[PDB]
Order: sequence, then C-alpha cells, then structure tokens
Amino acid sequence: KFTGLSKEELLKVAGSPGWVRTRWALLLLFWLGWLGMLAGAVVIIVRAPRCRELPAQKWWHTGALYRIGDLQAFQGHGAGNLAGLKGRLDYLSSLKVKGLVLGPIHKNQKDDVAQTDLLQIDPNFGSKEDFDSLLQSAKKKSIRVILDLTPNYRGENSWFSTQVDTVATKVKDALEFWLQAGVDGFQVRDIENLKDASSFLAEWQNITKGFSEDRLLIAGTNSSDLQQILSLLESNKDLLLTSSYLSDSGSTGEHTKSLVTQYLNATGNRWCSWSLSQARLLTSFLPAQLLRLYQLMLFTLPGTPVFSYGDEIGLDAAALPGQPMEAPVMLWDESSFPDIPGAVSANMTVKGQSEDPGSLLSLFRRLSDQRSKERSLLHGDFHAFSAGPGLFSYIRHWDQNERFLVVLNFGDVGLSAGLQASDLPASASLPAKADLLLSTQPGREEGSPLELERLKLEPHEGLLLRFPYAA
Amino acid sequence: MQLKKEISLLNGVSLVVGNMIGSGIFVSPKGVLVHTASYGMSLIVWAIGGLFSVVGALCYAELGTTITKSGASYAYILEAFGGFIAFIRLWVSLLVVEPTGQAIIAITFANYIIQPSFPSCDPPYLACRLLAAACICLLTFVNCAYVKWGTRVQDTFTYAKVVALIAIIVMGLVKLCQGHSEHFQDAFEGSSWDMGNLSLALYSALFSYSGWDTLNFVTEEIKNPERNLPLAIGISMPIVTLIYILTNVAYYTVLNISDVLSSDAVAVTFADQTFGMFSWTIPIAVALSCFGGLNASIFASSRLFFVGSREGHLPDLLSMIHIERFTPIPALLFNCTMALIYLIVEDVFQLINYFSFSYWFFVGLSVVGQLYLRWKEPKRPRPLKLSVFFPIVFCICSVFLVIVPLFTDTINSLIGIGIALSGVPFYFMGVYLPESRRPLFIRNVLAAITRGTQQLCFCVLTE
Ligand SMILES: NC(=[NH2+])NCCC[C@H](N)C(=O)O
Repeated sequence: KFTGLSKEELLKVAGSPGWVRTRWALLLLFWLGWLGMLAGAVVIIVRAPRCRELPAQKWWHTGALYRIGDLQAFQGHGAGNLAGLKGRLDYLSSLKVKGLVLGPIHKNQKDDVAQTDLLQIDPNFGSKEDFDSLLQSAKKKSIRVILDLTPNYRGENSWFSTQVDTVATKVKDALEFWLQAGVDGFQVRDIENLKDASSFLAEWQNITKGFSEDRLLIAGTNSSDLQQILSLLESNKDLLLTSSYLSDSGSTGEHTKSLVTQYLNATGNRWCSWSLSQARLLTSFLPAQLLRLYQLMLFTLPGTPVFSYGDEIGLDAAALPGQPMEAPVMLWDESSFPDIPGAVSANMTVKGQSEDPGSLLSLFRRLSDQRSKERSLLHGDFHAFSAGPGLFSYIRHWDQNERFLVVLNFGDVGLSAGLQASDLPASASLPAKADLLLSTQPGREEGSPLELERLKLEPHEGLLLRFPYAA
Repeated sequence: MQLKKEISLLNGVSLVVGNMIGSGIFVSPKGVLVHTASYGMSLIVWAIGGLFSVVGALCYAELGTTITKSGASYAYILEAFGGFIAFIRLWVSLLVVEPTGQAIIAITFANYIIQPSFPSCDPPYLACRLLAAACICLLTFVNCAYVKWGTRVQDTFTYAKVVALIAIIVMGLVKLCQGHSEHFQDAFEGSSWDMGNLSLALYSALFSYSGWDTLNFVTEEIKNPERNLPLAIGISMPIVTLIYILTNVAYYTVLNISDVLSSDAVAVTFADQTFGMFSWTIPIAVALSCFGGLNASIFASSRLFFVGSREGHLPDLLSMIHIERFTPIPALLFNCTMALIYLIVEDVFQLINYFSFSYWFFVGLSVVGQLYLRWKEPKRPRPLKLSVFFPIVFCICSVFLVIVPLFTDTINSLIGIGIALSGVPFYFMGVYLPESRRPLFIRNVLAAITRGTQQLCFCVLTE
C-alpha cells in the first residue's frame, strides 16, 4: 500500500533544491500576507472616523429626577417620616431614577420670619441622624438626594415677602451646612416671588458650585412665557429652571413643537429641565388619555426630566374624592386611602400596575430604563423634522450608539406619520424600516422593524423607533 | 522524533493560569452579579464556584496521572468507553469548540488592543477581523518554530496579565483599607436566596473557571507527568481562585454593582474610575491576556488534534512532527486554518450557545469515565488516587452544569448535539472500517496529499 515517507526521503527527496525553494517561497508569501494583514489593520484603523468625546455629564443627567412634595403624603399616615421613607428607596430605584427631591424639612410655622430657620429639622418629620442615615442608604443605592429650601412653604407667600436680606443669609449658611451634612443639591420655588431673583440666585449658584461641582441648584417659577425664562437665565447657565412653560399647552402638536423647538433655539441646545411646574403633578394639567403621550416625550427630550411623586402611576388629584389637590396621597395598595375605602381600584395603585406591561407604570419603568442606560438619549443630540398636521417628530443621536426616533400623535383622530426630514445630517440617515422599542398604546408588537412610510397614528399614540449606526 | 517532553513546572502553572484568567474576568464578571444582585453573596458564589472547580481540577490531576496521555478529554473518554464517544468529542472539538474558542479570543484581543483609540464607539469590524487573523497566524507560527517559543510567549504574557490583576487588586485594597470601606458595610442585602437565582449564579461562576485543564491536554510533553501535573494544578487553582475573589473585591470596593453589571468592560470602567492617568493600561492588559490565552488554546488544542491523528480518527498527517525542531506542524496548521475559517462568520460570539452543552457534557463524561475506571479496573498504576468523593461530587456538579443549558437554551443546545452528532457519518463510513477495506481511490489520493504536505510541512510520523 503506502505510508508517510520515512525521514530518509525527508532527507533526500525533500532537501532537493526545488522543494526547499518552494518551501521558502511559501514561508515568505505567508509573511508577506501577514505584513499585509497588519497594514490593512493599521490603515483601516485610521480610516474609520475618530470617536466623539463624552461631555462627562454630572449625576443629574444620568437619569430623571423625582419630587416628594410632602413626606407624609408619600407613604401615608404615621410613617410620614424620613426614617419611614428610607424603605421606599427600594421602590424608587425600580423606577430607575438618578435623583430625588425631599420637601422642605426645615421647621416652618407661618409668616413669622424670626423663628423659621433653614437649619433645624422640623422634629415632626424626624431628626438629623436619621436624615444622615437616609442619605447614606441613598448614596449606597446610587440615588443622589436633593433638598428643598423654600422657607415659607406653609403660607401663601413662599419667600417671606416682608424681608429679603436675612432670608438670603439663612439660605447662605444652610447651603454649606447641609452640603457638609451630605445632601447632593438644592432647590427653591417661586423665584418670581423673591425680589432680586437673578442676583441672589446667582450667588447661591456660586455657593453650591464652590462647595463642589457635582452639586445642584434648581429654581422653580410659576412663569409660563419663554421671555421670563431667558431674562432670569442670563447670568446663570448651570441652573436647571423648572417652570410652567410647557403646562400652558393646549396639547396641539404644532403648538408643542413650536414651543419646545423655540425653547431650545433660544437656549441654543443647552441643557435644560423638562417639567410642567415646580412641584405640581402631570395630571393636574393633562387628561388621562394624554399622560402616556407626555411621559414618552419627557423621557426623551434633551434635558433632565422632573416628575413629582405619583406621576409614575398616573395619580390624579381629582379622581379620588376629598383629596387635597396641592399634595395628594400616593396609592400604594388598596389601603393607601383608608378614608371612604372600596373606591380605590386595582389599576390605580402602584401594586396592580407593576405587573401589567400594558399599564402606565410599565411604560415609566421601560422608558427610565432606556434613559438611564442608553448613550444617545443621555446626552445625544436632538433634531426635529416636520411631519403631518399635529404630530411631533424628532431624532436623538449621539455618535454611533443606538439612534432613537420619536413621534407623537397630538390629535383625537387617526393621523398619518409622513416623516419627511430631508434636512438631518448624514450622521442621521433615516432607515426606510426602523425598529420599535415600545408604544404608548398596546397593539403594535415590539421587536418588529416597521417601514418608515406607511404609518397610521391612532389618537394619542407614541412611537420610540430605534435603529443602529447607519452610514 | 517523539514529542520531546520540554515543559517544566512553571510552564505548566503558566498554561493553566494563562488559560483560565482570560477576558472572562476583565470584561464580564457580571454573570454572577446579575443573578445575585448583592456583594456578599456574589463573593460567596465566586468562592464556592472556585471550590467546585478546584474539586474538578483535583479530579483531573488524578486522571492525568493515571492515564498519562494527551488530550484529557479525548483519551480519557477513549480508554474505558471506546472509540465512539472519543471520536464524538474530537469532532465537536474540531468543528465548533476549539475553532470558535480561538476565534473569539482573538477577536477580543483585536477589540481590546485598539479600544484606547476607539473608546466610546464601535471599532471597524474589518480591523477587528484582520488583526485577529493576524494574531492567530503569528501565534501559530510561533508555536510551529519551536515549542520553547510557545512556552516562553505563554509564560511572559501570563506574567503580564497576572501583574495587571495584581495592580487591580492592590488599588482595590488600597481604596478599601485607606479610608472608605463604603460598599462592604451591609453586604448580603437585597440578595436572592431562591434557587432560581443561585443556580444561575453558580452556573455562571463556573464558566469563569473553565480552562483549568489546558495542562492536561499536553500531559505527554510534561517533564515529570506524575509529579509536575498535579503539583502544577495545585499551584494554579489557589492562585486563580484568590485572584478572582480579590479582583471582585477590588471592583465591588471601587465600583457599584449596577455600573459593574452595566460595564461591558468592567475592568475598563474600573480603569477609567480609579486609574486617573494610565487608563490605557487595562486595555493593554486585556489585550495581552487574550494573546497569552490564545497561545494556550493553540498549545493545547493542536495537541488534541495530534492525539486524534495518532489514534486513527483523523488522517495520519495531523500526527506528523518537524524533524529538526520537534513541533507538531500539521496539527498547528490545521488549527490555524480552522480558526481563520471560523473568523469569516459575522458574530461568532453567538456560537458560545452551541458548545456550552457540549464542552461541559464532555468534561462530565470524562469524569464518569474516571469513575468507570475506578470501579472496573482498580489495579491500574495510579501514582495518586484521590478519594472517590472528589469525582462523585464533581460528576454531580457537571450534571448540574449540563442540565442548566438543557432547561434554558434548549433549541440551541440541541443544535449543538446535532453538530456533535454530525461526525457519526464520518465515523461509521471512513473510520470504523479497517484498512484494506476502504476504497482504493480515496486512500490513494490521501496518500498523495499526505506525501505532499509531509514533504512540504517538513514533518514525519512519530517513532
Ligand atoms: N482550553 C480551554 N479550556 N480553553 C478555554 C479558555 C477559556 C476560559 N474559560 C476563559 O475564562 O477564558
């Protein structure tokens, strides 16, 4: 038969000049191909474009914010204390927020300015040490904490209209005191009520920036016109200004489009704060069929979205009878409102909504997950293109991460999403068929790449299409 | 022209360590954290997965000193079980276990050698593939020229990555014991003690310790295969277990579970967080790791195929050896060609779904083979016989590890069974029938091509 040649042949018939020349040629062709693979690697590495620089955002960009307008009305009676709330930080981090705003915890009775200070914890809420433990547990669970320093939060006038200089001193020393304590920011409300607003607010900004650069100062005004916004936001540029600039909307697609685009063009695509008021809920200005629509926009606009307590479930202040409008009670379970029990439904509490994917709290959780983990939403650029009569359509694209497109039906009839852009940069090439992460109305399956031409938008339906880096 | 035993104790420790500590601890120590969601219980699951992998490594020390034959899952299956399942192991390690393993390790090398130039976006796929193919070709040439060159490459680069992990552990312990001790204050909170999570915790704590037997694939080339193999495994296992536990101590001291669980390159995130300057040290470290952990899947697989060609399953060609330098050239070229072929596929990272039931099935079946030997033939010359406790508990652990990818990933694992089974045609058609009964034309062309590549590859059959 046959067998592998003995070494003898490997010494005579292989060592012949022809075979050894062929072997040398094979080896040298191999090393030519290998220097070629290296040349290809090193040249294609300088062919693909460079990678844009991350703006190294603070904490208050890495997720939404969240307000506790009143500690007691959040969890309920009896446990309306900081130590009691310390348990709810397992719930809040399920919403995937990167912020929190406790209500004014300083002792305040009424107009009397000589006794109301900004340093003493109101003992009916707790003490200092339980507060520090709350802060430490929050910090441990990656949730920075803010604090509200509106002095006269029990009374019509919030800034103690009688005097303005000594209240500025209380704010002054309270900032540094609570910052040494471990708070990660501050907010004030009704700055239009405080005379010498711009200058005092700039001074407090300088204080909180001089203590650290990862601290926050959020001023809230009841204003609704962009002119007041700019006139107060000239000397201060690191100041998330939450105002009623949006809430005055008549929910018209063209109206809200012009409004958001004009706010951004006026601030030149800076970093803003998107909310409907300083401490009011969403439902205090929006119908219940409109809420999913808004909460799809607020979690995608280029800024920090700021929700009050209870707007992750659609909590209404007028559905439950005998409820104080300014500070409603959160609906944990059927026993959340022991008064007139039985009317508390199952789809109206956080518990019954936590399991349903076609609920509103599921929308909130999925959105705030797509916000606090995806690059192109965290700090990506924002560009809106025109659409049908009453739509709202834009794109969020950072460099090469998952590029998002959002479109919103601000109408009560079936609309058509034309989606003609013709103006976005080449880094924003629209795919003819785009994915779909979720929709404000159940009925369209997620994971189905849908073509970007035939779209019929039912009344109040939102779209969060996605696509990867295209060229 | 025998394979010229030229591996010391340090080189064996370097192979094992170099084969275990790869990109499995730098880019994703999350498989445990994602299913445990706490620090204390995650460290306990790491320690216990390490203990089970140590029991398995002691099982293989006993085996690799009983049989003393290369392959460690193709000879141990071979003896006491027969040709069939042996060839099945060799087939699945020729198709979708060793080619995919080396291709993925080289692709990760490419990804993390250029990552400091492409931090925030996706490196160009072309560069990834070309540089990974170039790395594989360079390592195959190194391991061809002189086995000592392969041992030196492996030793140098496992030194490099162990130094890098020492740097990580030292920075973590400095930050811990300096003034902070910040996350290790109320550990074990929020954890999940329901088996539906601890199961996957351990099962992904075991895929991080895979590779503790690379030294048993080359048992024949070891200096003293009766003392250097078990001593080498016993010097490796504590080093790898301690480095895993302490590296995760470092991570969890500096970073937070959430970010860790989010970091696709957990070690890169750690570098950015703590290494203020020199943030390009950890990408270099992961690159050197994937290199020195590729030369452990080419210095250990191309000996598997060698034993394959020696027993008669694969053509006698893969059994040849270069006359003047004593390195199994044709097996090395076969493995390089397999890896380069499996580089053409886009997204080979998904092929970790087709052998995660085959690899551990075959490790467990080698353990069952050891138990079969212990029962049937208790009179073998055994230079060490550990208590049957070790093989039996590691067999139970491997039953766990092969049932977990059968509950989930069932369609994938069954396609993996299809892949492994696809060899049985070649077996019952070309292997089982003896010589002088196989067709004359195919054997004649195999003779001609063997003569060709043997004259070209400059190699000869073992003597
Ligand atoms: N011969 C081998 N077992 N090679 C596989 C090495 C992979 C090893 N489990 C790792 O962590 O990367």
